Amino acid sequence: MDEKLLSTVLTTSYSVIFIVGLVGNIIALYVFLGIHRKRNSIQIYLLNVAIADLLLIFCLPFRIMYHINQNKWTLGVILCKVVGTLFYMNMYISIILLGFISLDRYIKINRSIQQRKAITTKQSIYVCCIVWMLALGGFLTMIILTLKKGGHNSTMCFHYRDKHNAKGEAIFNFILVVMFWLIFLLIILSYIKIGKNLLRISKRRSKFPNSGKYATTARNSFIVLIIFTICFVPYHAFRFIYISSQLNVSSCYWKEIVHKTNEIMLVLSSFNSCLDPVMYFLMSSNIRKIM
Amino acid sequence: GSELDQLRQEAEQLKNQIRDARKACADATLSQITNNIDPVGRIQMRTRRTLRGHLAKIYAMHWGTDSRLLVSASQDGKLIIWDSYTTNKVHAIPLRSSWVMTCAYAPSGNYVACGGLDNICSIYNLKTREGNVRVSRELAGHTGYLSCCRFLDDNQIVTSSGDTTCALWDIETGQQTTTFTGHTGDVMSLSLAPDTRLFVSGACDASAKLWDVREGMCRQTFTGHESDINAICFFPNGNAFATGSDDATCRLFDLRADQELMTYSHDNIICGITSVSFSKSGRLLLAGYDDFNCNVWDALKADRAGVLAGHDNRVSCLGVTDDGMAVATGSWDSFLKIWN
Amino acid sequence: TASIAQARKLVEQLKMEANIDRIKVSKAAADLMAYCEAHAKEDPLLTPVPASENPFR
Amino acid sequence: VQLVESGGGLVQPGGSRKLSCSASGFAFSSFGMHWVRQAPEKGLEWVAYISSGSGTIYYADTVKGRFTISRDDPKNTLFLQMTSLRSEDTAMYYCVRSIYYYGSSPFDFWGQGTTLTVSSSDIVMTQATSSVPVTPGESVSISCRSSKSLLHSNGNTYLYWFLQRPGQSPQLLIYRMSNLASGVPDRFSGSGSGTAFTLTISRLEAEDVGVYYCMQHLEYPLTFGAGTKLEL
Amino acid sequence: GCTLSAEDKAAVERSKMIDRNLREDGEKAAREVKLLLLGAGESGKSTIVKQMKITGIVETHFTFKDLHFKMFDVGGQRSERKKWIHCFEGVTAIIFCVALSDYDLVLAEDEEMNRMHESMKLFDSICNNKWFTDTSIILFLNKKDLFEEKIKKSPLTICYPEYAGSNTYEEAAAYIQCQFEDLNKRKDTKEIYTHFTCATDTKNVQFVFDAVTDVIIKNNLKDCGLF
Ligand SMILES: CCCCCCCC/C=C\CCCCCCCC(=O)OC[C@H](O)COP(=O)(O)OC[C@H](N)C(=O)O
Repeated sequence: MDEKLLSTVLTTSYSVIFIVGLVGNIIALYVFLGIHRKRNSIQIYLLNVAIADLLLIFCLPFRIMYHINQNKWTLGVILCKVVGTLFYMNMYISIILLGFISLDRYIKINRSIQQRKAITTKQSIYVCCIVWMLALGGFLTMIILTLKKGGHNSTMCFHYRDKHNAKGEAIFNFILVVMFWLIFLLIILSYIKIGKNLLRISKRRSKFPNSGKYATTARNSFIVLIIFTICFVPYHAFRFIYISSQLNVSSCYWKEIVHKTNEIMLVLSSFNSCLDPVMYFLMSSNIRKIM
Repeated sequence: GSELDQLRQEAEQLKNQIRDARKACADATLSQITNNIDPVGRIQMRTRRTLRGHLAKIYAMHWGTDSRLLVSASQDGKLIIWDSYTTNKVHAIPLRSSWVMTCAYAPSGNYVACGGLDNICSIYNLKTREGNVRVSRELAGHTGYLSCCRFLDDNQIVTSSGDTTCALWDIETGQQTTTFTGHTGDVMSLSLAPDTRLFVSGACDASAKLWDVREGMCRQTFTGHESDINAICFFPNGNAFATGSDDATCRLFDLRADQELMTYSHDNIICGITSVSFSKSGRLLLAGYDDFNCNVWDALKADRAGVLAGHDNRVSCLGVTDDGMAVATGSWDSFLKIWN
Repeated sequence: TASIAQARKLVEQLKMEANIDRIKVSKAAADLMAYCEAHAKEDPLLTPVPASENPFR
Repeated sequence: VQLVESGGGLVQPGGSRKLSCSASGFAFSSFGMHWVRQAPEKGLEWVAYISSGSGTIYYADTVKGRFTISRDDPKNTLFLQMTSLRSEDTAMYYCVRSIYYYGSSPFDFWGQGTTLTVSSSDIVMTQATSSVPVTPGESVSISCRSSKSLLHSNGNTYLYWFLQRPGQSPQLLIYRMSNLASGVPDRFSGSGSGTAFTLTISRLEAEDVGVYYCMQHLEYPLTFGAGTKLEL
Repeated sequence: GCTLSAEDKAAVERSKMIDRNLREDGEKAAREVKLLLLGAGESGKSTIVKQMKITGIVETHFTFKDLHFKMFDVGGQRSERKKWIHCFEGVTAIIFCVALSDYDLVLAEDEEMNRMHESMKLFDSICNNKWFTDTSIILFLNKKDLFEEKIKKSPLTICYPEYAGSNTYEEAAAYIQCQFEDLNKRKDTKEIYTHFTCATDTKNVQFVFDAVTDVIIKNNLKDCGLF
């Protein structure tokens, strides 16, 4: 059960990710509450995404401290069990909010052909409130359930857990994986449809030198879709074999390699969650001009 | 021409004599004499009611005579009557022209005057046997945008327009019984005396004029501003008034002295005053600026004593109740706030 | 032969405003201060009345 | 402005009827509607109330679950459907309009009345006298009493005074115990406090003969007072 | 509310009904296009209105392909423009009309300043206003037939002494168009739409519809955050 020369890369990655994500989330936090006054639905969703990612950033230093000293915990199992739960809940809330953002964006561009839209930008607050309440309820339920069994030692923390003979924790994780295979399809369909419609709009006319409709249909939507598809899919793609690994045991070599690969997927997902805030400045022309 | 030269020199001599007469009666200043009094402390006001429902910029408002009801006008095409105590809407009048710029409430509570940028002044009757509000009279005859209108009684009204001319109307007949002319620039605001015998007006040529309802000719002229005049209001006593302009400066003028008394300005304010109003006792002078907030000044010491922050856009209208129990402010964000 | 009437009207208006009696500034200041002192007791905004009488409580 | 109601006639105890009234001369869609009953040789009696937009519907405990009220703004019509009619439903039915906002005066127009004959907690409002013979040229005072105080926290006192001339529909005189109506002489006055109310009339002529009623509007159901008669 | 009496709840219901009516009426006023009209008085705005026709403020309402346009003409005002221009801050577009035959003509009051210079100064003043920093401007060039008729009798060098070209129709039209488009100082927030008026109404109506549709789609893309 040796894990050496592998903690170093994790410490070097998370150390950079923590500081860069903190800078990005501090610089882009007051933007939605500062200059902007009449917030739209998209602005509210982005503000909620930033708020959700800010809490996810705070979980990183605890894991950094764990790895750096020497691969050991010294604060008890309750803190570890709650930090992991906040990390996972924040990641899933961010994914759900991104899916809702894509769904909302699908409507405005594909409906602006006739006229503008209405005061309907109020349902966003209701959706955010209900999703936050559901996330808090799930968090509380998980914390209540995990502490009932007990029988834990204060040395095992962010490490591969033996098995799932006491079924009930691995069956809840099988639901959050089927949810990502439905939001992703909606996101890809929405972005492909938006790109194709805007590209067709850019065509059929050649009198005016219309180039703005050309940059947004290719260099803004497709890049976001590609980033999402290349850096969120592998984590949930590899989560299918992992569940079967925690329900059927084998040689320790396979367990070690699957744990290492799963850990790499978490690093990739954290990198994407960090890179998400910064794309707003470059994409938005008015924000870039102001900044 | 000899006649032109003699007329010009006579006018110059008359102006010089008027200036010398005005300077002769200047012995002391208001600040020096008032400096011995005890200054008032900081004034704290908190919002009580928030009036919402408009969908465009609010351009005018006027308090009722019972200190409970008010009327508001905005570019969305609606004229709304508000009950301040319970924040309920009594009436909503759809206008034919959406470019409204002024409104007025009758002293008896039966009629409402509307107008602006249409050369037409409309009168709406509120007490109808049919149970609905309908227009009773349309007054026409102006050749510029309508800026202000004020009621005298159920059958008289005085209006000022952008054609450098003010008119006194007759609702029953519909003809201008008296016209007041003499301004060079556009007329922006007017104020009626408490006894409804005289009124003052401010024009875009940095001047104010005191008129006469019964006689029909100008009496006195007041200068001193360096830009357009946007607001005016009488003192509660009725022997003085105040003017607000676009150069971040308010001024106080006296009718009996025909001179300047006090000037209210600050080095940190460079915007333009949009509304001017007084208090019941004549001690507090409220000035609504376009810097998104209103200011309160001590009328005897020219010292600021409070800022009514809370508006996210230009503050265009402001009113104080007859009994001095609250102050209502409107803005371009389609929100009204009551302070006390 | 048209601006002469305008000039005559202007000079007549200027002459009309040059025959008005004026008083000292000190007397006006004293009158304003006396009115303010007399009516300060009836100003609900200068003196905060107790919350038992405010209709906007 | 005028309200015309119809649907009268004599029917057997077992049967269902409809009373229909039409309004002409005012905005029918901005006035709440009330149905008022008057038994022969008796006083008035509230029946049902419908608001503008059919938002709130109120019934009387006597006819609760048996009377239906409907409003048609397209056609400016009011319908009252009655399913079971006992022997005590023989009376005159009226239609009353009332608009509620700050400064309004409800119960303005009382319609004309229709006749319906059939073959075979709450606040108590009391009238002091029942018949006061008087002569023209002298003041007349009428007293009314209430079981519960009609004064509210805001200062209003919901009291209404009515008058029914012989062969004429009732009309409003004073609303809220202090406000004089429109179209009535200034001579009529009303005052009082708490549970006691007084109505005074001065300089009577021969045409002011009828019955005066005092009504409360503090809370539903609305209860009418007794009848005080005057003689020439 | 429990403290409210029977005469206070009806007032609340009436206020709620008024609010519902206002909300219903406010969503229909946002589904219409609003267009301001400007010009040089006798530059030909009247005939432009005539081609697409269905005191101080003139309103023209007309529909085309299930889309409603309301156009505000302010020609007959004769007042100070700066005291009421901010009322038109939320207009969709501003139409500016220029006559191509005014280069030789001069102002009636004074012959020192050309009509072309006055029109260019007016366009520069309107385009660089502080309230119209993000409002589209549609520039119409009319009276082109008479300009073509009279172009041979007088070179364009009278109006522009520094012009050096073939003195033909295409070169003069391109030169005038370029000089009008060069007056823009932002070049990133607003664009200038130029069209040569014809005798057919359908061409002008189609051009206006395409321009307003492009403006609307660009604005909504900007608000969406992708653009
Ligand atoms: C309504 C839907 C929107 C809101 C969603 C809320 C519900 C779920 C959101 C958050 C749920 C909170 C956590 C329970 C559900 C998901 C989490 C889960 O599977 O095991 C995580 C469990 O703690 C174990 O964590 P540990 O640190 O020991 O090691 C992990 C190691 N990397 C692994 O991979 O093995």
